[PDB]
Amino acid sequence: MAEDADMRNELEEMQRRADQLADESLESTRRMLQLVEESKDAGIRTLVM
Amino acid sequence: NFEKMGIGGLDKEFSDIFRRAFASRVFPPEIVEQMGCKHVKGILLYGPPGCGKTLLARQIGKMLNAREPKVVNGPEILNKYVGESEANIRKLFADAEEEQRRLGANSGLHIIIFDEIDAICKQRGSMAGSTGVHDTVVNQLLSKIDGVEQLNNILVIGMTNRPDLIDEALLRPGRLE
Amino acid sequence: NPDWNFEKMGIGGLDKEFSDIFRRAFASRVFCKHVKGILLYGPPGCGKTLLARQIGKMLNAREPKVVNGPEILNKYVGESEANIRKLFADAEEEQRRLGANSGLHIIIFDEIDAICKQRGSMAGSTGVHDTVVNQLLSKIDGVEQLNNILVIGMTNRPDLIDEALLRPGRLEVKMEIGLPDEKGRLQILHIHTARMRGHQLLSADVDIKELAVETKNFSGAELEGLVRAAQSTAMNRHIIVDMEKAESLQVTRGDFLASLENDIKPAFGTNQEDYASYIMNGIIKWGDPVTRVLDDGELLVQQTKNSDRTPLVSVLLEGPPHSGKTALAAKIAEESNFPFIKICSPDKMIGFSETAKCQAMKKIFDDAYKSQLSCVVVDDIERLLDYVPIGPRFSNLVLQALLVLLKKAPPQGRKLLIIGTTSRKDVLQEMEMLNAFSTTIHVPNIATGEQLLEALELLGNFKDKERTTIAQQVKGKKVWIGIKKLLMLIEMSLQMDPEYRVRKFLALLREEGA
Amino acid sequence: GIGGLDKEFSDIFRRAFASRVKHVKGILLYGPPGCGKTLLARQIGKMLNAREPKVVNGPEILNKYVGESEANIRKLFADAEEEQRRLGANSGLHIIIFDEIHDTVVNQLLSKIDGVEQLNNILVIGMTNRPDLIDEALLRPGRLEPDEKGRLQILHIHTARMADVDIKELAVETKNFSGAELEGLVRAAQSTAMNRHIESLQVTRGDFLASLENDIKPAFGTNQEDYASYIMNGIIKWGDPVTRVLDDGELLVQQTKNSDRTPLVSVLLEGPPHSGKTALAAKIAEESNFPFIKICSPDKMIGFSETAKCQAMKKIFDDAYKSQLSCVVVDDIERLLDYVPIGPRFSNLVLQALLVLLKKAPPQGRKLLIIGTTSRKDVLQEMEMLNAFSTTIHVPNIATGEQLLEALELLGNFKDKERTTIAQQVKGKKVWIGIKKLLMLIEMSLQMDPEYRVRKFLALLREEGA
Amino acid sequence: IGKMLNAREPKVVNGPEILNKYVGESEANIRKLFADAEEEQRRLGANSGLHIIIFDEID
Amino acid sequence: AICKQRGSMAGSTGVHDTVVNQLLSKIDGVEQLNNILVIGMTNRPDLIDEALLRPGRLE
Amino acid sequence: AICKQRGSMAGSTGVHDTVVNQLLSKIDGVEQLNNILVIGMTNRPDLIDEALLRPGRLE
Amino acid sequence: CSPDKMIGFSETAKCQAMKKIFDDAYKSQLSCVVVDDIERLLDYVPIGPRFSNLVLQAL
Amino acid sequence: ALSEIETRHSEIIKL
Ligand SMILES: Nc1ncnc2c1ncn2[C@@H]1O[C@H](COP(=O)(O)OP(=O)(O)OP(=O)(O)O)[C@@H](O)[C@H]1O
Ligand SMILES: Nc1ncnc2c1ncn2[C@@H]1O[C@H](COP(=O)(O)OP(=O)(O)OP(=O)(O)O)[C@@H](O)[C@H]1O
Ligand SMILES: Nc1ncnc2c1ncn2[C@@H]1O[C@H](COP(=O)(O)OP(=O)(O)OP(=O)(O)O)[C@@H](O)[C@H]1O
Ligand SMILES: Nc1ncnc2c1ncn2[C@@H]1O[C@H](COP(=O)(O)OP(=O)(O)O)[C@@H](O)[C@H]1O
Repeated sequence: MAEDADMRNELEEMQRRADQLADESLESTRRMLQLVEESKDAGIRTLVM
Repeated sequence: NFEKMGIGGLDKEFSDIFRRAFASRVFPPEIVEQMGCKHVKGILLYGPPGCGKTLLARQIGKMLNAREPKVVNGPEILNKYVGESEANIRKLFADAEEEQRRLGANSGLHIIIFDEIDAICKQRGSMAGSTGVHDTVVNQLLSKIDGVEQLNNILVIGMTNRPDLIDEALLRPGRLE
Repeated sequence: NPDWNFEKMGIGGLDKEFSDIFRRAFASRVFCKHVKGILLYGPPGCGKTLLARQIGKMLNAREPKVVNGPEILNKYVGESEANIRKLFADAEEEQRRLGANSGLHIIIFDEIDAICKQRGSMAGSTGVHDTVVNQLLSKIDGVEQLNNILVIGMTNRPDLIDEALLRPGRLEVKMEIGLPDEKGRLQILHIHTARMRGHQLLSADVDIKELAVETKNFSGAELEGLVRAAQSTAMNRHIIVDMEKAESLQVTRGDFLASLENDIKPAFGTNQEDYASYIMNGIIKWGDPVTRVLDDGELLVQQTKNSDRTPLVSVLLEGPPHSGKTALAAKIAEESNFPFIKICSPDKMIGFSETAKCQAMKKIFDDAYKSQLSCVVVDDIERLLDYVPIGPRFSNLVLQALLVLLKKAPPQGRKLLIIGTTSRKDVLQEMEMLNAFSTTIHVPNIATGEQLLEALELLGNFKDKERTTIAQQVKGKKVWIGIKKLLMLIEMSLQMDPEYRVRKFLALLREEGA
Repeated sequence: GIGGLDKEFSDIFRRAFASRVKHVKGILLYGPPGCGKTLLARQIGKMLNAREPKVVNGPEILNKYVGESEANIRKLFADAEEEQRRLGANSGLHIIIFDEIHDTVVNQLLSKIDGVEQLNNILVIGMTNRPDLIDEALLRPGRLEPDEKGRLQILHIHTARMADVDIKELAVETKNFSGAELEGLVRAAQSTAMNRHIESLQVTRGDFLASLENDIKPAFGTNQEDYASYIMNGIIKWGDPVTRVLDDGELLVQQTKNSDRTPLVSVLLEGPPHSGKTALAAKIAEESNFPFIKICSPDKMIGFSETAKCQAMKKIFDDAYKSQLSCVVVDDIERLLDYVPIGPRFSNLVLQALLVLLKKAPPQGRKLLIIGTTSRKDVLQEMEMLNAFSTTIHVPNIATGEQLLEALELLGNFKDKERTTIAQQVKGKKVWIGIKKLLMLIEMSLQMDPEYRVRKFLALLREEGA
Repeated sequence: IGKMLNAREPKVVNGPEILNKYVGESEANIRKLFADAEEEQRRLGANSGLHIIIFDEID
Repeated sequence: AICKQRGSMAGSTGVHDTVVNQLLSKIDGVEQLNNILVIGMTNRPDLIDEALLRPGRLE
Repeated sequence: AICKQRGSMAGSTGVHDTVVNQLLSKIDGVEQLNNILVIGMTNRPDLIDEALLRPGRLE
Repeated sequence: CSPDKMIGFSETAKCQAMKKIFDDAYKSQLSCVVVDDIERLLDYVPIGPRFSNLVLQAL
Repeated sequence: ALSEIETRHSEIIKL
C-alpha cells in the first residue's frame, strides 16, 4: 500500500418539508390548548353560579 | 469613464482584450445587424502571482460596464447537498437569462467573475481524492453557458495560477475565446 | 412522426454521417423495433449543440425537454427520480392513453458523463442515490419496451459511461463526429461567412480555399473564432482619452489581413506539426551529392509508394557530424507528402525511463499503422539509445523496441516506411542492426574548397573581393568539414569586424581538417 | 441432450446425486461463454426430480441491502426452508438456480446456505463465464466444494420472425459477433435499401442487402487469430534443400502423433539472416493441421519487462497444454533473449524459462513439436542451450545461380529476354544470398528504368559481395 | 502582540481546526473567520478597529 | 505510530503528519493551557520529531 | 500477516505497522481488564514481534 | 545470529536484524554475541567476486 | 406523506 486516502461524501436531505408553514400546525395545536381551558374554567364555575 | 486609470501596465494586453471582447459592446447596433455575430460569452486570463491580474479584473466590469459585478470566490459555490452546487450557479445566470427572454437584443450584461478557478473546475475524469461525482459541477456550467439556450449579453472572466488543469472542453472558443 | 421538411446545410460538419444516422435512426419510424435512443461524442463538442437544436428544430413541431447537467438531482430523496418521471409520463401516457404512436416527443439529455457512473463503482463509496442509473434505465426498457419516443445524448468524454450502459438494447448505437476534413471545414466557414458574404461589404479577396488548408488539425469554433477576432480587428481600427469613440462608419471590410493576423495569435489547434526547430536555414545545394541523395531517396519513395511486394523499406543515411543529416530527412519527408509522418526524436523522450522511452515510440508507430501509409523519421539513434564508447553502455530495451519493429509488417494491405539517421555506422555494424537496414547512404562532409566557395555563394555572406582572397590559400586543405559547423564559424568570424574576418576565420578553420 | 461434454458431465452428476440418492450444499460449474449454459441448468435440474418446481432467478443478484432487496434475497431461500422444516421424516430437495451470477448480501447469502441451523437438503447452483468476480468464500471446500447450430436457431427465431441472404453464411461467420447482441442490422435490413428519400414504393421481399455484419459491427466474438500475415508471399520450392527441410520437419510432426516417450520434441532450425525461415516454420505448422496453434513472436510483447515476457510465454503455453495436442513456434530468440554481441548481455530469466520448457514434459499424455528460429547458432552453443535441443537444421542461403534463376522463374519477376542478360554469368560470381534480401532488391531494381534494371541489379548483387 | 499589544480579540485557528468530513464546510470555516472583519470594514470604511488572524503550523 | 518525522520522510508527507502539527499546536498553542501533563510511551523513541520533544512541550 | 515484526528506523517503518499498536495496547494497556482470553494462531512463530508475546501479553 | 534463520531476507532486512540484536546488546552490562559462518552471512563467492557491501559496512 | 402533513395541518385547524 503506502496508501493514504482521505475522503468526503454528501448528504441526501429527508422529506416532509414542502414549505416551512407545516410547523404552523403546531401553532394550531397551541391554539387548541389556548381555546380549551376557558371552556371548562367557565363551565364548572358557571355551574357554581 | 475609463480614463486609462489604475492598471499601470500591460497596455498591449489591455488593447488586445478591449478590441477582442468589447468590439461587440462598443459598435453601433446596425453594423452587426448586417452580421450574425453574437457576443463572446467569456474570457480567461492567467499568469504568475503578484503580476497584476486581479487589479484589471476589478477595473474591467467594475468601471467599464454599466452593471454591478457578481463575484464568486473559488469554492464558495460548493456545498454538500448534491443539487445545491448547481442550484447556486443558476442563481448567477437567472437574471441574465430571464431578461434575455424578455429583452432579446440587449440587456444589463450581468457579469460573473470566477477566481482561482483551478480548484473548483478541473477535468471531469479525475476523481482522485474526491471519490465523488461532485467534480462535475463543470458539466452544469458548460451545459448552462451556451447550453441548448444560447445567451448573449453575458460576460465572464476566469483567473488562475494554474492554466493547465482545466478541462479544455469549456476553453473551446465561444465559451472562452 | 416527422411533421415537416428540412435543409441539411446547417451543421455543415459532414453529410455522410447525418445521412447515415438518418438512414439508421429514422428509417424504422418514418415511412422491427423502432429507435428509442441515441448518443454521440466529439472531443471538443464541435457543434453538438447545433446538431441537437437543428434536428429538434425540424422534427418535433414542439419543444423537447432540455436538461442542464445533473439538475435532475436534488437533496430530497426520490424527488430526483420524480424529475425524470415528470417528462417520461407524458410519452408513456400518450402511447397507451392516446394510442396513435405519435412520437414527436423526444428529449435532449446532455452530459450523460455526469449523471451516470457505469455501475456506480466509479468514484468509490457513494450514496445509494448519489448515482441513479437504475431508475431511468428501468423506466425506459425495464417494465416493457418503449418504441414511441427518442432520447439523445452528448458526451465529450464517452469512455467513462461506455462500458456498462451501452450494452445493446439500452443503446446499441453509438456515433462519433470527428473534426472537419479540409472541404468540411470549407463549408464550415462558408456557412459562418454566409451572412457576411451575403452582404457586399465584407470579405473581398477572401481566399477561403487556402485558409482551410492553412488549418491542418483545427476544428469547429476556432475557425468561427477566427472570424470573431477578424471582425474584432477590423472593428478595432476605428474604435478611437477616456471615451474610445467609434463614429458611425459602415465602411468596414474583413480583409484577409484580419484573418491572417488573427490566424496565428488568438487561436491554437489541439495538434500541430512544425519543422522550424529542425530547419533553421533550409538546405542549399552545395553540389551534386545532395541531389544524388534526394534522387535515390525519391526513387525509394516511389518504390514504396507503388509497390506492394515489400511493405517496408529499411533505410538510413549516415554521415559525419554537423553534415546536415536531420534537416535533409525532414525535407525528403515533406517531398513525399504522405498523409501521416511523425518526427520521433529523443528530445521529446528526454529524461525518461527507457521503458517509457520505448512506450512513446510504440505509440507513434501504431498511430502510423492506422494510416494507409506513412513515413517516420528517427534521428540521432545513438542519442536515442544512449551509446557511450567509454565502455559500451546503452539502453537495450530501446534497441529492440527499435529493431524488431523494423522487421514487422503492419496489417495486410497497407504499407509504410521508416528512416533513421546517425553519426556513425561502425557500432551499428558491431551492434548488428544495420544488417536489418536494407539500404545505406553515405552523406559526405564537405571535401573540397571549390564547392565550399560555391556554397558561400548560395549564402552570399562573402563579397567577391574577399572570396578571391580566400581562393588563393583555401585550396589544398581538402577539408573534412561538415556544414553545420561551417555556418557556425562564419558567424563566429563576422563579429570580430567586417574589416578583419581573415585572421579569425582562416586561422580558426585550420583547427578543423587535422 | 448436449453434444459433446460427456466426461465432465459424467463425473459431475455421480458425486452430487450419489449422496442424494453430509449432503453437499451446492455444486458450482465454470465454463467458457457460449457453452449452452441454460440448457445444462435445465437438464441437470430435470434429471434430479420428476416434478420439482423449476425456479428462475433474474440476473441482478445484488442491491443496496439496507432494508430493500435483502428480504427478497432472503425470501427465495426462506420459502425452501418452510417445506424443509415441515417435512422432517424423509429427505426433501428443492432446486433453485441463479443464472449468470453489496456487503450484506455476500454475508447474507453465505449465512443462508450454511447456518447454525444446518439448512441442508437443498442445493443452489451458479454457472458463470468468469470466476474472479464471484465471491471468494464459495471456492474453499465446504459451502460450495458460438454453438452455430444454436445460432441457426437465433436466425429461425429472429430472422424467421419477419431474394435473401444465404441460408448458412450468417451461421458459420460467428467469429466476430454473437447472435445475442446481433439485433441491430437485421432490424435495419429494412433501412438498408429503404433510405432513398422514399405514397409508397412497392412492398419489399424481406430483402437482405449488406445486412450481414456491417451495419453494427461492434460485437464480442474473441476470434484471436492472425496467422496469414507472417507469410505474406507463399513459399516457393526453389531447391532440393527446401523439400529436404520440409519433409524432414514433417516426419517429426508425424512421428510425434504415433510417438511414445517423446511427447515433447525439440528442434531448432537456423539459417543466416534475411533467409526466410519464419514463414517456413509457419508453413510446416500449417501443413500438419492441429486442433490448436499458437505463435510466440517478439512483435507482440515489445518493450516489456522480462518477468512480463516470460509470463506471456507461460500464458500462451499453458493454453497449449490445455489443448489435447499442439505445436507452437517461437521466433527470433536472439531478440527474445535481448541478445547483443558487443558485450554479452541478455535477459537471463527468459533464457532459463525457455530452456526448462524444452524438456518439461506435458502432464499425462499430450505431445507437442516445438521449433525455434536462429540467425546464429554459435551463441547458443556457448549458452549451453543446444544440447536440450535435438535434430537441428541448417537452412542454407543460395549457393548457385541455377537455384537463383529457378527461384525467380517460380516467381516470374523477369521476362526471359532480360533474364538472359543476368543469365550470361551463372558461375561468374558466386552467391551467399538469402531470399529475403534478394526479394527486397529486385523491387528497387525494377523501380529504376528498364535500361538500368538488370544493370543496377547486378551492381547491387555484387555490392553485397556476390 | 495579538492579545496584549492591541485592542481586539483575535480569532485563532489552532493548526487544523478547519478540516471537515463534508466538502466545502472546511473551506467555509475560512470565511466564518473573515466575515466579522469584512462587514466591519464595510460599515466603517477605512477607519476601523483592527482584526487579526493567527495561523499556526500553517505548513 | 501517531507521530513520526514530518519532513516529507516516511513515504508521502509522513503518515498524515497533519496530526502531529495539530497536536504540538494544541499543547503549546496561543493559549497557554498550563494545567495538564501528557504521558507518553514508546519502544522506539528516536522516530519522534524534534518539534515535539523539545523543552516545554515535552522536556 | 498483521503481526509481522516491526523494526525501528526513520524510513521503512512499514505498511501495516499501525494495527499492531492498537492490538497490544488493548492487551496490556491502561485500565487493565481480567475478563479476557485470546488465542493466536499461526504457521510462522519466528516472525511475530517479540513484545507481542512477552509474558503478560501472551505469556 | 546465524544465517540459518535469516534465509532469504534481502540485504537491508539482514542489516536491520543485526542492528536489532546489537541494540538489544547495548542494553546489558556484558554481552557475548556470535556471528557464525560470516562468509555466508555476507554472501561471498570467489567467482566474479560479489558480495553485499552494505552488510559489510554495517558490520 | 405531504398529503398527510397537509392534512395534519388543515384538518386539525378545522378541529
Ligand atoms: N501590474 C500592476 N499594476 C499595479 N499594481 C499591481 C500590479 N501588479 C500587482 N500590483 C499590486 O498587487 C495587486 C494585484 O495583485 P495580483 O494581480 O498580482 O494578484 P494575482 O496576480 O491575481 O495573484 P494570483 O494570480 O496568485 O491570484 C495590486 O492591487 C497592487 O497592490
Ligand atoms: N543538404 C544540405 N545542404 C546545405 N545545408 C544543409 C543541408 N542539410 C542541412 N543543412 C543545414 O544544416 C543544418 C542542420 O544540420 P543537421 O540538423 O542535419 O545536423 P545534425 O543532424 O544534428 O548532425 P548530428 O546528427 O551529427 O548532430 C541546417 O541549418 C541546414 O540549413
Ligand atoms: N522459399 C522461400 N525461402 C525463403 N524465404 C521466402 C520463401 N518464400 C517466401 N519467402 C519470404 O521470406 C521472407 C522471410 O521473412 P522472415 O520473417 O523469415 O525473415 P527472416 O528471414 O526470419 O529474417 P531473419 O532470418 O534475419 O530473422 C518472407 O517475407 C517471405 O515472403
Ligand atoms: N458549423 C459548425 N459546426 C460545428 N460547430 C460550430 C459550427 N458553427 C458554430 N459552431 C460552434 O460550436 C459550438 C458548439 O460546440 P459543442 O458541441 O457545444 O461543444 P461542447 O460539447 O464542448 O460544449 C457552438 O458554440 C458554436 O459556436
